[PDB]
Amino acid sequence: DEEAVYFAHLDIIW
Amino acid sequence: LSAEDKAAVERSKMIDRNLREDGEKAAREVKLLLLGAGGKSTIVKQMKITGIVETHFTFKDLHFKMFDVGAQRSERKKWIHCFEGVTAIIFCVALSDYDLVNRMHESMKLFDSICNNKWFTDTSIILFLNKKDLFEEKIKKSPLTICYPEYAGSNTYEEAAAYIQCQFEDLNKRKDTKEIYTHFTCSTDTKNVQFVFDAVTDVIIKNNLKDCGLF
Amino acid sequence: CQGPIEIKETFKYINTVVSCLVFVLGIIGNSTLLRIIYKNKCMRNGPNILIASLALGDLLHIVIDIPINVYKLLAEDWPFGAMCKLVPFIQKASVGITVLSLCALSIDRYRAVASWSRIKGIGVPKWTAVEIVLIWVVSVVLAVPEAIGFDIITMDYKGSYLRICLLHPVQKTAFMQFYKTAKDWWLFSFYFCLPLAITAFFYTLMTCEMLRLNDHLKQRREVAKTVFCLVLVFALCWLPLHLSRILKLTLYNQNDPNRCELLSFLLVLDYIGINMASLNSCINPIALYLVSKRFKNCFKS
Amino acid sequence: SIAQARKLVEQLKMEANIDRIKVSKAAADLMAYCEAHAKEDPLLTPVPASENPFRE
Amino acid sequence: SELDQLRQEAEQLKNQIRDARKACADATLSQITNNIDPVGRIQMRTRRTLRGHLAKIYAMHWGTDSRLLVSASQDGKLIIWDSYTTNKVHAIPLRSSWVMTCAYAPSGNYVACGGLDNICSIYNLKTREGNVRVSRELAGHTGYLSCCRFLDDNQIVTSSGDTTCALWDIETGQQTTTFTGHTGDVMSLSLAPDTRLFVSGACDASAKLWDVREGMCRQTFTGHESDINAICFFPNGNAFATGSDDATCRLFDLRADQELMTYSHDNIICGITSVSFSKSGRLLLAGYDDFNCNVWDALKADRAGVLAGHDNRVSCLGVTDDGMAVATGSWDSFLKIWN
Amino acid sequence: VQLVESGGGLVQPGGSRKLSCSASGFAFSSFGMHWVRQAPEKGLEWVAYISSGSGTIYYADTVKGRFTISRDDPKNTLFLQMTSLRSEDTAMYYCVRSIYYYGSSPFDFWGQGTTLTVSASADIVMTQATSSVPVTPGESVSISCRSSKSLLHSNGNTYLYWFLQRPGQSPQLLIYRMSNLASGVPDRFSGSGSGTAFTLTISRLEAEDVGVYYCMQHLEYPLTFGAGTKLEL
Repeated sequence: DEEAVYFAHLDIIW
Repeated sequence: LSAEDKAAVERSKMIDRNLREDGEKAAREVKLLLLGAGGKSTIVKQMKITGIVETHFTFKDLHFKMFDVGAQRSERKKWIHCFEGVTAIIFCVALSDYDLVNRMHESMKLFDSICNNKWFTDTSIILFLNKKDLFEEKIKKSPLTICYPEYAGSNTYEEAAAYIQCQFEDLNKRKDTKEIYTHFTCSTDTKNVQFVFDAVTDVIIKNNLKDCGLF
Repeated sequence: CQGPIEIKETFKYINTVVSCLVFVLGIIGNSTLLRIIYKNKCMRNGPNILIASLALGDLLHIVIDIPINVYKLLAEDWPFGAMCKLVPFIQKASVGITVLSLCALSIDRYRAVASWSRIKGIGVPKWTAVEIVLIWVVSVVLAVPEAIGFDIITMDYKGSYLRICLLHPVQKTAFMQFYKTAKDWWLFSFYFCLPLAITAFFYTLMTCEMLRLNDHLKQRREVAKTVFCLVLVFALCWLPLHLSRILKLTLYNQNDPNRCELLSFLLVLDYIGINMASLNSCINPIALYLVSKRFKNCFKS
Repeated sequence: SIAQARKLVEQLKMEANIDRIKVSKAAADLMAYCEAHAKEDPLLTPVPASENPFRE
Repeated sequence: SELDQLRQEAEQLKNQIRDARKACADATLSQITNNIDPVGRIQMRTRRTLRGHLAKIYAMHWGTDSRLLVSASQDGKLIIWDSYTTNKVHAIPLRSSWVMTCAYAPSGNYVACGGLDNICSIYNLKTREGNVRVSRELAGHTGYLSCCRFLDDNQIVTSSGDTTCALWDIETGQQTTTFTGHTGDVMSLSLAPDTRLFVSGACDASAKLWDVREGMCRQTFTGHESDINAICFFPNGNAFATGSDDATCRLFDLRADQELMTYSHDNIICGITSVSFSKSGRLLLAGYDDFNCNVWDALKADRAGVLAGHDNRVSCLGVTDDGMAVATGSWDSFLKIWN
Repeated sequence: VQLVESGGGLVQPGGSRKLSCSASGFAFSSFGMHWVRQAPEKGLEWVAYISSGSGTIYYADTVKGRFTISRDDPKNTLFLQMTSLRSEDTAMYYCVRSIYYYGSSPFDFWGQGTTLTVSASADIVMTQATSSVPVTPGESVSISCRSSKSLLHSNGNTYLYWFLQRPGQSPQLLIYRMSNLASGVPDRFSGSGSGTAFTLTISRLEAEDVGVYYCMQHLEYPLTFGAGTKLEL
C-alpha cells in the first residue's frame, strides 16, 4: 500500500 | 519634446518602410553573374529579356536578374567584391575557341580566377559550353590534342566533351562548397532556360539547408 | 515481499561514470554551440536562432536534471532542501522546450525545401520572432501542474528519518488529481507521440517533395538519410525513460507479492533512461559535427 | 609607340624642372599648423557633452 | 635613336628626381617631431547608429553643415542621413544598383552617385516638385567609375576604372578637361581646400597631382609597393595621406615631393579602404579590412585608438568640416558616429 | 505645379459639402497637406492637417471631430468633407502643401482656394503690434510681432514663418523658420528676433511688395494666426 513511496525515494526526479 | 521633428521621424518611418518593402522585393528576386571571354550574346538572347548590362525577366513565377560584366575591360580585382552575395555565376565558354588563338587556356585562367576567389567561395558556378553545332562539325577534322598535350582518346564528341568536363571542374579547388552545373548550349529554346531555372533552385535549397543546419 | 528494493552497487558505479561522461560532453558541446552563434552575427537568421534556443535548452536539462539524479543515486536521500518544487518544474519545462522546438525546427526546415522562394528574408523573420517567444511560453505554462504538485513528506521506514518528495497522492485541486492519474499519458502523448506525429511526418514529406543529375540525387540522398536519423535518435534516446513509466500504470499491481522484484527493473530502467534522455540533448551538437560542413570552421575556431 | 613614350618623357622633365623645398621646412610648417589648430580639433581635444551636438 | 633613346631619357632624369629627393631629405618627420608631446590613448564611442541601408555600404560623404551625409550601397538606394536626429532626409532610387562613390555638393543642392556603370548621376535635392530626380548623366567614361567628388554647383571631377580622370560642367554634361597619366585603375580622389588642385591614386602604387585649371600632373609619388585606394588631402592643402592594400599609410607633402611618413603595424596585414584626416590634421583615421578602423597620429605615428564597432569591413569613413564627429560605414549596412 | 480647388459656393447651414483639391506638377504622395480658411473680414485660420502618408491627422479646436480630411494618391486628390457647419464657417479655403525635413520649405505653395458662404485654450496668440502701416517705394519698412510663448526650441531652431498675401492672389511664403528665405523670394526680405519678439525688414520696397503680412507658428500645434498688417502704397 504505502510502500510505493519507497520507489519514489530512489526514483529520479521526473 | 518636438515641434516639427515629429513629422521628420514620421517621414523616416515612411521612408524606412519603403526600403523594407523594396529590400524584401529585392530578396525575392535572385541575382546571377555572367562571365566569359569574347560567345555570350547568344546566351542572353536565349534567356529572353556603356558599362555593364542588366537584364530582368521572370520564369516560372521566379524573378531572374542577370548581370553582364564582361564588357568592363578593366581590372577585375577591384570590383569583383561587389558580386559577393550573388547566388550563382553563369560562366559561358566557347568550345570552338580551342582552334582559335590558346583562347581556352585564358578561359581556364579566368575560371581559376573566380573559382578560388575569396568573395566567391560560397557561390556556385554554372558552366555553359557554346558552339555545340560548330564543335560537332569541326571536331572530326582538327585534333583536341592541340590544346591538350596529355589527352589521348577517341576523336569523338562524347570523348571530347568528357575531357573538357574533366578539365574544367578539376580547376575547382573546393569540390565541397562549390557546385559546377555544366550544360551544352542548344539553339532551340525552352531547354537552356530550364537548366538555369533548375540550377538556381538547387543552390537556394542547399543554401536553405545550410542555414537550417542540414548542410 | 522478500526482495526489498535496493539498487546494486555494480549498477551504481557504472551509472555514475556514464552520467559524468554525458555531463562533461554537454557542457563543452553546449557552451561551444552558444558561443559561436552569439559571437558571429551571420549565424543569427531564422533557423539559426531556433537551434540556439534548443541548444540553450540542451544547455539546460543537464545542469539541473543530471547533477541531482546522480547525487540522489549515491546519497539515497533528499537532504538538499525542502527547492525540490522547482527542480521538477524548470526541469520539465526544459523538456518542454527541447521536445517542442525540435518540432519547430521541422517547421522551418519544411519551409526551406517546400518554398525554395518565400524563404528569402533580409533578417530574422517575424514568424520566428513570434515563435521563439511562443515556444518558450507554452512549456512554462504547461509545466505548472508540476510546480506546486511536489512537496516534502517524511515517512517511517524501520526506524529511519527520510524525506521523500513526489506528487501528492491526494490533491486538493480536482484538476491536479486528474493530472496525477494521467501523469504517464500526458508525459508520453505530448513529449513522444506528438513529435513522432509531426517531425516524422513533415520529414517524410521532404522525400516526396525534395527527392520525388549525378551530383543531384547523390547529394540529396544523404540529406534525407541524415534527417531521418535525427528523429530515430530522438525516439531511441527518450524511449527508455518514457517506457519505464507506462509499466507502472499497465502491469504494476498492488496484490502480487513481487512488487519489489518487478520495481527493481523499473528503478534501474529510469536510472539509465535519464542518461539516454540527457544524451538526446547531447545529440544535436554531435549531429552538427558529423554534418553541416559549414560548422567545421566554427568548431575549429 | 612614340607618342606614349615622348609624352611621358616630357611630363617627367616638366615635373623634375619644378622647385623643391627642404623636408625640415615642410615638417615645421605641418607641426605649426597642427599646433595652431589643436585647440579647435574635437578629435584631439574632447568636447564637453553640453557643447557636443552628438551627445545622447 | 629610335625607342631606345626614350628609355635612356626615362631611366635618366628619373635618377635626377630620386637624387634630388635624397639630397633634399635633410631630416625625416619622425626625427623632428620627437619633441612633440604624445597624443595618448584616444577613446571614441558610438553616439549614433544608422540602419536604414539593407546592403553593403561602399562610400559616404559629409555635408558642409556637418549634419547631413550621403550613404550609398549596392541595393540601389541613396540615403541622406540627419546625423543629429538619426532620421532619413531623403531616399533616392538609383537606376544602377551598383554604387562605389557618392558626393555631397558644398552648396548642398546637388549630390553625386555612381558605381560600376561609367555614369555617376547627379541628383537635385532642392527641386520644386519636392522629389529627387537625375539632372545630368556623365556617360563619357569607359571603365567603371570609382570616385567623383563635387567641386562646385557647376563643376565636378570624376575618377574611373580606366587610367583617365575627367572634369565635367553640369550645364553641358561634357568632359571639359581630361587627365591621362595614371597607368592603372584610379580608385579614390581628393580635393584641396582651395579648390584649384586635386590628387588621385590608382592601382599602380602612385598618386598624381592635377590642376583643374591647367590639366596636367604637376607631381607624382611612387612611395608604395601595392595597389592604393585611399587618399585624402591635408586640411592645410600642402600635404596628403595615401592608404594602400599592404596595410601602409603614407603621408606625401607638396613641397619636398617625396614621402614623409609611413604608418604601418606588424599585426595589420589587411588592406585599407578609405583615409580621412581630422580638422587640424593631427589625427589620421584609416579604414582597414580586418573588421576594424584604426586611428593614427600624423606626427608621432602611434596607435591612438581603435574603432572595432563594425562586424564586416569599414569601406568608408568621413570627418565633418568642423571635426565635431566622425561617420563610418561598412558592409554591415550600418553607420556609426564616433567622437 | 498647380493646386486647383473646387466644391465651394453657397451652402445652407447645417448641410454637408466636400471640397476637392487636385495637385499637379509635384509629388502629392510625399507632401503633407493643410487646409486653412480666411474670413472675409478677419485673417487666415488653420482648419486641418493630414500627413504625407496619411498617418498623423490633426484638426483645429473649433472644428475638431466635425470635419473629415482624406487623400487619394493614385487619384492625386485631397478631399475635405464638412458637415453641420454654422454661420461662422463661411470663408475662403486654401490648400497648402508642406514637406518636413532638415532644410525643407514647408508651406511653400498655396492653393487658389474656394469661397464658401452660408445663409444667415492651451494656445499661443500672436500679439501683432499694428494692423496697418503706410509704405512708400524705395524705403525700408520693418514690421514687428510678438508671441505669448518663446519659440526657441531645444534644437536651436525657432519656428516662425512669414507670409505675403497680395490682394486678390494666393498667399506666398517669404521666410521660413525665421532664418531662411523661400525660393523666388527677393533677398531684400530679412528676419530677426530673440525668440519672443520678431521683426521682418524689407529694403527698397517695390510695387509688387504690397500686400498683407501674416505670421505663423510651429512650436506647438494650435497653428494660430496674427491679425495681419495691411500695406498702403
